[PDB]
Amino acid sequence: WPGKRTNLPENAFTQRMLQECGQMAKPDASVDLDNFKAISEQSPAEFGIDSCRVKAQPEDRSDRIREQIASAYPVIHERTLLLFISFLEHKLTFGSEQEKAIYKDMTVVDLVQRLLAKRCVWFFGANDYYRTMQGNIGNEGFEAVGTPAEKEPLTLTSVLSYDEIKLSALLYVSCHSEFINNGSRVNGGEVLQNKDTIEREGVVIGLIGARFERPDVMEYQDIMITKTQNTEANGYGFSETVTPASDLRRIWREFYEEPRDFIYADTPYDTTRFEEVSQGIFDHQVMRKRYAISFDTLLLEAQDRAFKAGKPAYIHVVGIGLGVWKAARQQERTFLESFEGRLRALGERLSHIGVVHFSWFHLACVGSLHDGAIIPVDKHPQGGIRIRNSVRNPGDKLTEDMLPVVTYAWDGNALPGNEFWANMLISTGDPAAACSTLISELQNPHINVHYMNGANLHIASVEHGLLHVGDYARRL
Ligand SMILES: Nc1ncnc2c1ncn2[C@@H]1O[C@H](COP(=O)(O)OP(=O)(O)OC[C@H]2O[C@H](O)[C@H](O)[C@@H]2O)[C@@H](O)[C@H]1O
Ligand SMILES: [Cl-]
Ligand SMILES: [Cl-]
Ligand code: NI
Repeated sequence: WPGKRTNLPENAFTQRMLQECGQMAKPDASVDLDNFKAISEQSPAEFGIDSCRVKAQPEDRSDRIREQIASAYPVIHERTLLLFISFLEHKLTFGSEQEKAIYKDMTVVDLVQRLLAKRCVWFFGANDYYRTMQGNIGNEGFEAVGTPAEKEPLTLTSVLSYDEIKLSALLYVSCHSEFINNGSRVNGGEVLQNKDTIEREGVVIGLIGARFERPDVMEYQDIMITKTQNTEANGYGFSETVTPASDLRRIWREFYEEPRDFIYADTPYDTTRFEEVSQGIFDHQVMRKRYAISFDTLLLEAQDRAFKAGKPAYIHVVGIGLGVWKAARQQERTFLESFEGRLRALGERLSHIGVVHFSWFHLACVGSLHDGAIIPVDKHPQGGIRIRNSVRNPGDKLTEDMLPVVTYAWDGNALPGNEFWANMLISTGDPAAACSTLISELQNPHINVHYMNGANLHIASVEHGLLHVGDYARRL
């Protein structure tokens, strides 16, 4: 899961949304480096350091940096695209007055631009410490966004709803970028005397794990089963009138192609699927599917980048969701089970994946994934995908001639780097990635405005590969 075949909904609203996608053209605005740097100096959030910025890079790197800037895009799974459409339909029918008025004329591309542009600058912790684009700082209050009890400064026109942030956890960012240092957790933006020990550049991908810190929102709604959340009143377990909550459960269940969700007392006694945790029950079957969406996007993206680079990809894989967001003891095993599954399902498509390197994992071996293993790939020019499992720094120099594809653990409601923008330069993987690359500008929708935008959305499709959304919709 997911399957290779996607089903096209026949209803007029979906057909119209796809028609509009099929009218989009790829942006091709010439990159003006001086214009970029000026935009960056006027960005609505302050940089604690400049060493990870375009302006601090050598002049002899300007040509490549211009290409890196134009190489950036947001990217979602083809199934995520259909989910976004179904979300718009659901909110236009069941949303509040506040929600209905902002989604009224919104296209798919517009919703994606909103998820990029209206996310907070930072947003971290179980109690939602935040800075909005308008500079307001506080804790909590996002549960009320987009409801008739919403209030300044957390209103739908300014910030995202938790229902939207849950969507945004499926929206990833990718670009080529200079590497400043080896990108260790504690790099803190340090500059090196020379880059003899590191790769000079590569692909950097912001992926987002599942978040369970905050009850009754995000992936907790789908994967966590608790006594207070999983009730008939909240739309679970479904001669009953449809409610907004129950309809929203249905579109997420249909996204995961699950035939039911659960009332707490109705959950089967089955430890191959369910794990008891402090909050209640953790459903590793739906967790595997949520991972599979992220991993499909990553692998199809890495394949496309590597094919255009003319060399195999070396993927630095991090445990998204397994750090400060770790929520179950078997979760890392579900992670690796899911990843092996997608490597095998995608099969011959991954001709240009060379090494998958799991960095900072506690399990040495899950299924066939252990250090030195090779997953065979039909017609792969090197016979298969090499697996590694050991700590490395993402920017370390490669002994093979391969394209480094560096993942970092991001956040659905924060700019790349997240607490980086609160001047916490050493914390989690997120500020470490911002400090050691150019993504704090190149993946920033308020700085890389011509390429990090909804109109440049790309789609990862099992059948059609990685395509700009216009090309993808036209092939449907
Ligand atoms: N010193 C280390 N060096 C490298 N990897 C490490 C280290 N310590 C832990 N890991 C592993 O690093 C991996 C990633 O752990 P995390 O960075 O917490 O990510 P998440 O997805 O759980 O939390 C994301 C949120 O935290 C940020 O604020 C974001 O913006 C979000 O708000 C795990 O395998 C860890 O075991
Ligand atoms: Cl500096
Ligand atoms: Cl050098
Ligand atoms: Ni083996």
